[PDB]
Amino acid sequence: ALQIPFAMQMAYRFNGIGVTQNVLYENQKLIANQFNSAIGKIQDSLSSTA
Amino acid sequence: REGVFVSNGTHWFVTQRNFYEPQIITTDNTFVSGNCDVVIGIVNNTVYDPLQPELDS
Amino acid sequence: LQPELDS
Ligand SMILES: *[C@@H]1O[C@H](CO)[C@@H](O)[C@H](O)[C@H]1NC(C)=O
Ligand SMILES: *[C@@H]1O[C@H](CO)[C@@H](O)[C@H](O)[C@H]1NC(C)=O
Repeated sequence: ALQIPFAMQMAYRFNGIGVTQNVLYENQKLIANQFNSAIGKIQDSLSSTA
Repeated sequence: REGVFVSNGTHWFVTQRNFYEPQIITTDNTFVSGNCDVVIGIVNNTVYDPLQPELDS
Repeated sequence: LQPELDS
């Protein structure tokens, strides 16, 4: 296992889908809010819908 | 443009991820996007330009 | 190169 800063890991996930990594760093706060909100919706889905 | 910016503290370099191969940081192995304010954790170092000494010659 | 080629 090689440690890497998590934002840079997401940058290389983005290059893995042809989105140029500057698109991540120019939007990082927005992406973090979307990701945190999306995980939140899973808890409501599982809590409501057994 | 490919790989990672890395430093031994005394210098800055770029390499591909899967094997250490330090190269100087340049207008050829980098691309610009916008002003510095937006990027979290950005740093200051002189990006070299291979054309410059040739315009000086 | 076009704007740089003043040299
Ligand atoms: C990085 O983490 C250190 C503590 O480990 C902290 O002092 C510093 O402000 C952090 N910088 C960024 C850009 O997160
Ligand atoms: C980077 O350089 C600029 C201009 O010299 C300076 O304003 C800025 O404070 C520097 N960055 C840091 C982290 O100090």
